[PDB]
Amino acid sequence: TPDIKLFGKWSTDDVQINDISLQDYIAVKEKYAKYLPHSAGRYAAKRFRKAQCPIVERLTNSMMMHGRNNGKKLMTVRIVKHAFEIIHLLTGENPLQVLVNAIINSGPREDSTRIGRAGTVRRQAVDVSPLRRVNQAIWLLCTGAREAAFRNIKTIAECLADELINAAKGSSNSYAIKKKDELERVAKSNR
Amino acid sequence: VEQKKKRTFRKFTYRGVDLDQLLDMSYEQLMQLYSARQRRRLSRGLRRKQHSLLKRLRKAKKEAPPMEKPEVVKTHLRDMIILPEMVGSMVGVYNGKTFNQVEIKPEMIGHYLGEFSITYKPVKHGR
Amino acid sequence: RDKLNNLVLFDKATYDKLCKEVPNYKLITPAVVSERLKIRGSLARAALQELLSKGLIKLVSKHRAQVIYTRNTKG
Amino acid sequence: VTVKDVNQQEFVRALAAFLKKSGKLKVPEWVDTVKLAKHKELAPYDENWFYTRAASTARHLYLRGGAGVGSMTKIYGGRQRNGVMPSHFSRGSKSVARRVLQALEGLKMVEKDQDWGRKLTPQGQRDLDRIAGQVAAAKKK
Amino acid sequence: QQLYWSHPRKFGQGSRSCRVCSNRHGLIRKYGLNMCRQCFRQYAKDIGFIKLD
Amino acid sequence: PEKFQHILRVLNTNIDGRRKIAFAITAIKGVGRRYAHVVLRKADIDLTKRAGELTEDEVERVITIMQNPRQYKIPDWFLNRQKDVKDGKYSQVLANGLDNKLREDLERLKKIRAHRGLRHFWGLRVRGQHTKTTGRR
RNA sequence: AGCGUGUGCCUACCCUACGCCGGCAGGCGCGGGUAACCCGUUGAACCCCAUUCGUGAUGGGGAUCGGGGAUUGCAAUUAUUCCCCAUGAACGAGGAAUUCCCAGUAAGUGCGGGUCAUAAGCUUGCGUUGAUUAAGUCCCUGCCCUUUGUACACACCGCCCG
Repeated sequence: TPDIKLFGKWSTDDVQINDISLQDYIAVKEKYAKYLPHSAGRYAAKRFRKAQCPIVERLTNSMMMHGRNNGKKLMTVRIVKHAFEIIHLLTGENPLQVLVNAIINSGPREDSTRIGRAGTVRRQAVDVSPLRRVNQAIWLLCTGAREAAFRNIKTIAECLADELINAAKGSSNSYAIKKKDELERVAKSNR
Repeated sequence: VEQKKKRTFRKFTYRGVDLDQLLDMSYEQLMQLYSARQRRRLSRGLRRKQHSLLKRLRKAKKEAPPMEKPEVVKTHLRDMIILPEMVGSMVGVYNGKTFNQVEIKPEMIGHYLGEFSITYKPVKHGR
Repeated sequence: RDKLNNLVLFDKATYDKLCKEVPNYKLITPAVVSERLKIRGSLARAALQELLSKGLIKLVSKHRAQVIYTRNTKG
Repeated sequence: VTVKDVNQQEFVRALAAFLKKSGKLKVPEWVDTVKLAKHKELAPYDENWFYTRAASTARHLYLRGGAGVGSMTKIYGGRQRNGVMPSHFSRGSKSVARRVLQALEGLKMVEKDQDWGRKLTPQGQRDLDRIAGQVAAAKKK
Repeated sequence: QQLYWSHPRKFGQGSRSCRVCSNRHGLIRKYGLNMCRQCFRQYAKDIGFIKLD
Repeated sequence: PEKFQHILRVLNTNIDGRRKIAFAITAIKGVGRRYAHVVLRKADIDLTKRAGELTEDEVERVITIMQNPRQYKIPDWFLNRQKDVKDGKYSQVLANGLDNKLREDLERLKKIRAHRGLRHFWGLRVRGQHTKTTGRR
């Protein structure tokens, strides 16, 4: 704790958002290292503020989904802490770096909007903001991990690690990666 | 109902206890055994009060010929508990508009009069 | 689908499979043992605690809910 | 260690075992049959559990001025699944806790306290503190 | 004299009313006021129940 | 470790062996979970296992306890048939025998022509429930 | 942990800690309290956790029914209710549709008050755990804003032809 403010026990320093633009709604800690993926957190009042929120916590929040799981942050924090450990065993590294990478890789660059189009409503290829890219990615990965975990013996921490790792280097094994490519493919036509 | 076989031959023991034995105690010693809901009702009923009814039962038990059934005894006391003192009698059991007539077999024991006079009518969907 | 039926008692040969395989895997939890063999899940468990013997496998967290084991301690 | 020094799970775990070795506690012949709470789904997997509760209670009393069975029933009492209805508290048995309280007395761990409620005795206070130390001593880890 | 004429009135809806209006329905029994809600609405100012929030 | 059985029979029901004993037993009519759990505890078994495992010995031992529960520190309140009536029993009916007694009881109050009996006979309801909107299909 | 609650009452009656018996449900003996004093440092519940289970409508689910224990009441049968066992359903994610919602907010989660003799799946608050997500706009919907048209004015749910 006093030397450097590590994560559960992981270093914030030396993790670099390998992707210009995204830089910065992915919030590691260009100084902000903490200890735990839990905070009082008031993000809601402002439109932007959410970006400030540590990406780790942001990921943890998205974890607690589905009516029953709402509000179970302690459970998510527990899952997140485990996932980072599994990821680390799987590739060394900073699992936090692994997390960041998956996020960078998953945000749909291009997308589609349902432009009115007269009749046979066609869809217009539009580029996607970086806030959306981050927001969307974290969903994709969480929905990916949650969906996989449900009928299988494997635990969310594990499924999360699997989704995160495959995405970190976009294996396309991942549900999320396949989804992102699908959303983008759609963006390109339409145009 | 007195002698070798004659009439007798329907048996029935209540709670390990035999109807020979049943018919001979006190309602006291019967409710003592097992029934629990009926027993509490009679205790709390108590003071007790279907007094006249019970005398109306024995009365018509007497005046009945010597072979069979006889005339019956009416009542509105649906909440009454059947006890061995009653068995063999005939009870007009009101349901709201009708008095259904029912002989009380020894099996009924511990049951409530109301369970043998249906109020409602089955019903109907098609017809 | 996914119908899973599990061998719920030791079969010798399946005892051999266990110690001669599991050193193969980097990740082993209940599920792994279950899928890669056809172990009960109940008899997965007992195999985990046993394996941690003096280990084939090594603990990194056995959160109440989850064991998470690594490969044995090789080169 | 004060008992307060040792973590609750290890403390209870160690003491409960110590009681088991001592061999003299005493035990409503039942304990095989009993659930421990109407709320309860199944009885206790560790049929051996009578000891664990005793330890738990002894520790529970030592902490506080005086406690009685009703409190314990509730403490043990979990949520009961109404089924159709929403779940609600249901303070857990009173025979087990009582017997636990009576039995503990036999050892003198606890004694009737003034103004109702059982309190720890100095004999018990001494006994718990002693095991507490043993647990602290075992190891780091 | 007419032993005839009553059955228990001790408890239930039938054992109470409105000190104001007889009504055995929607009765405020809290704090011993024992007013039916419709009446209590009309008398809450004179009783000392005032609107604040 | 070891093996054997899959598929064992106790008193007239087929009991999957793969399954855990407590749960495995609960196929038998009249053995619910609270039952079978307490029976086994009485019957001395390593709780930790699969019905398919265990011995012919232990099995008779389960059955013997199962049909004389009272005689083994199982309280009567734990029991399906207290207070018989016809014999003033206590009892815990088991196996094929539960279907049997169910039939009896229904017959009893159908003979007597009690409204419940009648309800069972038409195939309606006997506890006080409204019959206007539900149990329609 | 928190909002709240109580007897000594417009006419019959309170909240209840603590000892004992009972597996439970509950039974029984006490003793305080017009209460910031006592019940109640409301030692709640989610939750957290060391185990078991292992992805089987299974241990998910708790329907229906049978027997039985007890509580309220003079009276519960047409279950007031509660428990104990047993019987152990559909349901393995919901079409057309559609409600509501921006921060302690949605959602999980227990508690207390009203009803009340007894009886909560209700309503009505309260704390606890606590996100995702717009941060805007008038598209649909709804209502008021101009301008405009109107054979309408019981006002479009209006006034029409053979």
